[PDB]
Amino acid sequence: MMSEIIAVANQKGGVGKTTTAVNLAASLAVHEKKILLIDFAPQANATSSLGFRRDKIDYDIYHVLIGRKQISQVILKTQMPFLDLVPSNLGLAGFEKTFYDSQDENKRGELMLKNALESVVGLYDYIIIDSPPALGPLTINSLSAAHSVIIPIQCEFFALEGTKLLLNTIRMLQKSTNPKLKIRGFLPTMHVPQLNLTKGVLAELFKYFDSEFFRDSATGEYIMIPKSVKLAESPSFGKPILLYDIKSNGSIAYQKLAQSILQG
Amino acid sequence: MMSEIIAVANQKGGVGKTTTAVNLAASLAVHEKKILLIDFAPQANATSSLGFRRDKIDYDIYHVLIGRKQISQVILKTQMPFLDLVPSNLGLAGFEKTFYDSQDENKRGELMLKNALESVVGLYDYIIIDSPPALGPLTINSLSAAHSVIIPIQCEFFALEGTKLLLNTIRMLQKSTNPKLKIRGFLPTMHVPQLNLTKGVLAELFKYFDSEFFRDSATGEYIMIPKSVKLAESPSFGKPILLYDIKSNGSIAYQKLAQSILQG
Amino acid sequence: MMSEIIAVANQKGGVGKTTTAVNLAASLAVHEKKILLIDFAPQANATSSLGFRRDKIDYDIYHVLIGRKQISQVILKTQMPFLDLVPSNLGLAGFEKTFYDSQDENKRGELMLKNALESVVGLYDYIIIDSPPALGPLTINSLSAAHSVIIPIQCEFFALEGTKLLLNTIRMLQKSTNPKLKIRGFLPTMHVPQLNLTKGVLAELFKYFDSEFFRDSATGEYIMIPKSVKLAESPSFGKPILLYDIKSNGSIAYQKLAQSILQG
Amino acid sequence: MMSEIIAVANQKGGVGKTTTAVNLAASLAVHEKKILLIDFAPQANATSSLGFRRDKIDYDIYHVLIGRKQISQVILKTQMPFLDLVPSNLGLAGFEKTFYDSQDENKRGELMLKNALESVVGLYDYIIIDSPPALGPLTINSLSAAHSVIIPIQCEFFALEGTKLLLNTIRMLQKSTNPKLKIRGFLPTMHVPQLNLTKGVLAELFKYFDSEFFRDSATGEYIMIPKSVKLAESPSFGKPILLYDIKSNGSIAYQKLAQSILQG
DNA sequence: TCCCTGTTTCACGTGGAACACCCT
DNA sequence: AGGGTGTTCCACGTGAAACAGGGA
Ligand SMILES: Nc1ncnc2c1ncn2[C@@H]1O[C@H](COP(=O)(O)OP(=O)(O)OP(=O)(O)O)[C@@H](O)[C@H]1O
Ligand SMILES: Nc1ncnc2c1ncn2[C@@H]1O[C@H](COP(=O)(O)OP(=O)(O)OP(=O)(O)O)[C@@H](O)[C@H]1O
Ligand SMILES: Nc1ncnc2c1ncn2[C@@H]1O[C@H](COP(=O)(O)OP(=O)(O)OP(=O)(O)O)[C@@H](O)[C@H]1O
Ligand SMILES: Nc1ncnc2c1ncn2[C@@H]1O[C@H](COP(=O)(O)OP(=O)(O)OP(=O)(O)O)[C@@H](O)[C@H]1O
Ligand SMILES: [Mg+2]
Ligand SMILES: [Mg+2]
Ligand SMILES: [Mg+2]
Ligand SMILES: [Mg+2]
Repeated sequence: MMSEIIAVANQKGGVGKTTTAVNLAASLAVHEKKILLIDFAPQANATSSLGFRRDKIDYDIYHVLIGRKQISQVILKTQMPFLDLVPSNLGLAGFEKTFYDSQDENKRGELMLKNALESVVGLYDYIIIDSPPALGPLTINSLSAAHSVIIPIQCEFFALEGTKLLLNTIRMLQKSTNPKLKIRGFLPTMHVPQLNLTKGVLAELFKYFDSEFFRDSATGEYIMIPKSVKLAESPSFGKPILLYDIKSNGSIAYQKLAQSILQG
Repeated sequence: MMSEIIAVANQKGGVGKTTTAVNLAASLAVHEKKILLIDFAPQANATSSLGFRRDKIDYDIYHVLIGRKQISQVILKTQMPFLDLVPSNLGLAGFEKTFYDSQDENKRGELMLKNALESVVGLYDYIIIDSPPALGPLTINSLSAAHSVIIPIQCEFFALEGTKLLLNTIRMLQKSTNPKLKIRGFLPTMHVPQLNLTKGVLAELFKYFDSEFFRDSATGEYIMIPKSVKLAESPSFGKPILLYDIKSNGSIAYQKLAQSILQG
Repeated sequence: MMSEIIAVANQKGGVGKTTTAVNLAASLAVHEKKILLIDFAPQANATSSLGFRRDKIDYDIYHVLIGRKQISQVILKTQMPFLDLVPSNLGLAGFEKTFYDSQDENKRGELMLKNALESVVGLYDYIIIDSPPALGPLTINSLSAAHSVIIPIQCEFFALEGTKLLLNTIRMLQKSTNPKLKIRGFLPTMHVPQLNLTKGVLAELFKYFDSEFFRDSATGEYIMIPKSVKLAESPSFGKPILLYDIKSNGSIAYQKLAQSILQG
Repeated sequence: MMSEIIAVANQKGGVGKTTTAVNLAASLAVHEKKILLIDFAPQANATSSLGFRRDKIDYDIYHVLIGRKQISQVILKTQMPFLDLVPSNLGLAGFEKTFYDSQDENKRGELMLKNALESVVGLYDYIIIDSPPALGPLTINSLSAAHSVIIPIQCEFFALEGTKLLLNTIRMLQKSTNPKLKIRGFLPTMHVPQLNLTKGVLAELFKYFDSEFFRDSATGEYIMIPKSVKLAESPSFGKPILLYDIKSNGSIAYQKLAQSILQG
């Protein structure tokens, strides 16, 4: 049995990668698939959105990579039966020392997350990883551990040069440490369809990348997460948008996204 | 003559650090004060916002920190006569390794920017530093070099946790590397007043922090940068907002911010 | 022992004359003051609102106006010991002929209600008159027999022309038939404050009339009867709203109205 | 051509008779049929809804019945080309004496409006007559003039007793003065489908009257005018709803009403 | 059987942003 | 095209009313 490993990644800050990672893991779990969410960010917002406050987590993801803990020891069960979580902390910031000290000897350490994952790749249908807003060692680990990658795009000017940067980082990993990697899709998020900027940013991206954007395969239309404040309120209750408000615009787009993952 | 050096910092991604750093440095410079803007981010969104392209620039700030260049060589003149820019590149992400090699040697290297800025500080009234989304080495450098620090707040749930721990980084360095360091002010960003998440997030923030919020000395009112899509448009035109739409509310709010900073 | 006779009048249909007349008379009678309620409408909705079937009572007010009955025989004891009712039939539309044969004859016909009320005026603290939607004879009698007049205002467009029109009827009789007659107050009815029609109608009304709007003497605030569907439900059960839902906002507002009338 | 003459009638005040009569006459005129709106009420709200002022109306509907003018003199043209209006004044209140002065001799005068309509029944497809809130001479005249009768029903407790009375008045006239009179339909107005009262009132009415309610001939569903404050704002601009807001719910139901009339 | 308190559900005002004139 | 205007569209807060347990 094999888990599909998905990275949610962008180096631009505040683009919905944590909201995607939490609400994609949720929307997949309600289809009765076995889901593991890795909060791979030092800010650890994905953990906080599931209602586990940072201070009361005993041992975390940082302890796994060093070899201090097994990954199954740190796995927590969430509110949903088919959702499980590997949390994060401020302690994850110290991974960057551990990475670069390992680089100057064996040049591995991009793979520290893959080898951590190895034990649990057969208990899950899906393992979703939430990355920080940078192209450093945390993100690089996640891209190296992943079968595929979901890219949230806030359609605003810096996405343009930013996306081509992220894909270029993706190309050089395919050709080195992770050939098995694929672009799972591009996910327009915080989407406000009528803005001129949103139109104009989409048009430049569709120009190069259109085949790569998520289709609802049923109706052919694009899957885009609308700007909805209930998506934003939802982590204050420690719940994904499913449990919080299931009929809202955002939850709908997150369910539709789950189906397009499941069709292939 | 000593520059006041103001780092614009928040570790949460996408809260308007770059938009604020670009616009304040512009709004300060129309008063005929000499301003240097430092793009301290590998994403290099500040350099993009002033109409440069990072593929086409010769030497960046990474070449200054490694000592290869003196900082007055990499300085570019912008479209404004009082605004100069130390640009940045993806190559600034290479500073990551170098920090933990300088931590390994001197137990310093947080002061690299501080020692780089020493040649140009009698040359400008204000130096504005745009920090990346982390508590990692670059932001610590931006903070350890600075007299004061602006904290842009997008008024949403992750800010409650996130501001708190940024302050503790500030209190750490206020006891350690940079005891002179001041909090310049709290700057509400992307502000939509009528929203119950925005109200409640600002409510929780006001009981702890109210004295640290930027105010308009004429009216006594809070200075808050409104959500205006024009603020997002101007970097596509390679411009600060005052050269784009000077009458727009975002331009008005950044110039109010500028005036309250110039007062001391 | 002299009754204050309050005509509840507006020529506009459906503005809450009957609801106001029925509910004020109940709210005055729980203060243990004796109230006579006069259904001066052929539609006879007031009689229906107290739970008396139109076809099941012997003689009505029409029979007093034509002299066939002394009014004290036509009086009925309601479910409240302090509320009595002069009921009405469809027969009261038969006053219409009889009026235009009275000024023909004696130049009276204005005063028949005034003279019918002569036997019972020393017998009640308050007498409440519920008038039909016209400036014709029945409203005229109702207005000419009254010490004071309540004007219910549905705050909507026709009220502007409608209220101004009624006042000229009022000041005509103040100049002629009944000079002692005073406006008791304006009573906003079916009130929904948030509506811009309601704000605009009330505003145009306030510049001419504000002094004559009913106020709560304790808080200084206006007395307005809200839209509450409990008020509309109450006559189906044959009750005033204090016998239906005494806790509802519409009940509170009529009791405030009652309190304001009792005090002066 | 013989005009179909339609009375909008009910003796309950403020149930939407004028709003029905103006907006039905309007919704018929956009179908390129020739429409004459007789404002037959003393309060004259139909006229005021079309942006005509009482102070500037020269000779009115009162003058036609007294023989002071022929009807084609007093007819005015509205904003719409296919909508003509016969206006009213405060002077129409003096019709009531003329009726019972003709009753004292020859027992006619119920037919005074019909006889006045003789010259214009061939110049119009539709003549919409708006009656006052009573069963006296003005309503009777127009009920005797009309081919059919539309009953607006505000679904609230007094509709029950009021309707039985208005149907019974129709039976008296079907027997005597106007045998050709049909009930054109029942039109629920100010409709709020959620309320317990509204349900409860309709259920007692459907019990006796169901086939008499207006159906959409297309869908089969009932046609009811919804409570919309745009319907209320609309006369303040001197416009029927279809010029004011043609999109709004109120205008839609009034259009569907016009369609059902147009199929006979 | 009388009560209480959450959730749904629906009309209506609010303000941002696009856009179509319209100025001249 | 530059600078008004107002008009149209869309999210989101607001509060009334029904309803569903949950109260023993
Ligand atoms: N469609 C949406 N509508 C409204 N708010 C959203 C939406 N998606 C995400 N958010 C909110 O926007 C903010 C940024 O989203 P999020 O934090 O998931 O982005 P991020 O890329 O994870 O940020 P970081 O760069 O710190 O990792 C959060 O406050 C979140 O609550
Ligand atoms: N009213 C506003 N104020 C600030 N930024 C805005 C506003 N409206 C839109 N934006 C846009 O919001 C986006 C995020 O802002 P910005 O990139 O300045 O945040 P940041 O803190 O620099 O993010 P990063 O962590 O990626 O550096 C940008 O695309 C900017 O163009
Ligand atoms: N404050 C209120 N809120 C809700 N419904 C009300 C209110 N006041 C009255 N009603 C209802 O509104 C309708 C009109 O009220 P009412 O019959 O008292 O007006 P009116 O002035 O007596 O009209 P008319 O005498 O011309 O028929 C009735 O159905 C009544 O049940
Ligand atoms: N949804 C609606 N449908 C009909 N009328 C409405 C609606 N909303 C508000 N109104 C208003 O209802 C009020 C009474 O309606 P209207 O005046 O047409 O009834 P009416 O029977 O003509 O009254 P009158 O008894 O004075 O003749 C008016 O102020 C009208 O503007
Ligand atoms: Mg995140
Ligand atoms: Mg930035
Ligand atoms: Mg009445
Ligand atoms: Mg009317």
